[PDB]
Amino acid sequence: YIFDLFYKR
Amino acid sequence: PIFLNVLEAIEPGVVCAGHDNNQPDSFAALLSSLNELGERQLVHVVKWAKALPGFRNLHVDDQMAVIQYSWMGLMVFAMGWRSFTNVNSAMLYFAPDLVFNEYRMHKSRMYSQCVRMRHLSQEFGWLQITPQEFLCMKALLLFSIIPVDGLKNQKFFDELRMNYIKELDRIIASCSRRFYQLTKLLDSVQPIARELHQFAFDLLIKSHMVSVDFPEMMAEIISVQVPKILSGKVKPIYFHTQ
Ligand SMILES: CC(C)(O)C(=O)Nc1ccc([N+](=O)[O-])c(C(F)(F)F)c1
Repeated sequence: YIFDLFYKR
Repeated sequence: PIFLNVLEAIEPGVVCAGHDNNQPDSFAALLSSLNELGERQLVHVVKWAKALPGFRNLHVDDQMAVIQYSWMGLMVFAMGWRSFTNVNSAMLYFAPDLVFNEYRMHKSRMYSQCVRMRHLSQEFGWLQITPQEFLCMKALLLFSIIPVDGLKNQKFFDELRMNYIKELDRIIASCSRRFYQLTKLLDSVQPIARELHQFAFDLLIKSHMVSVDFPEMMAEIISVQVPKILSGKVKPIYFHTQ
């Protein structure tokens, strides 16, 4: 979800 | 002294709970701040870990995984130094704007767990824990919990963790006397971590009804990764058994 997104910013 | 130069150079700053300190100590308001604090302090682990000596050595899924699990244990450990260093261990120094008093300890309904945290905070004291000793134990804490099926590459991981002991082992180095104590403390962490992990999870389910606000990412980690731990899928690596 939203953690893996935080892992490309 | 290169290893150390790094832990401190990467070492986060002071995160604020962003808390309306005017509102009286309500179970909802208190915990709707801790949730943001969880969130904010999580962002900061995300960034801190990314910069660890050979962190990008690990698998990217493993990287996320280890952070997702450790997150808590770290926040607790760091928080206890925060309390120890800033309040001499009198209260629980979560953020500048969220210091926990007996009454706040009681009002969040987290009293037992706080007794635990004031406790381990008290330990930094009773054990004359150096900052270079604290920093090292905290880095190492990231490598203190795994899934039981193992990581996408356990190999490259075990490698990592093993060299984070030799490091703390070098930072210590009749040294064995000290060693034990520190590995002991580093264990006291997980028991507590798991208690908040349980507290947090209970909350998430009933948050709909106790009016306590979880950020999107907070709920997700608690909804999808924390259960893994609670269900015994993911277990922490203790030094001594226990
Ligand atoms: C989301 C849940 C209840 O708030 C939670 O883990 N609380 C929380 C929040 C922040 C911090 N912190 O270190 O600043 C901690 C704790 F690590 F002390 F336990 C717990």
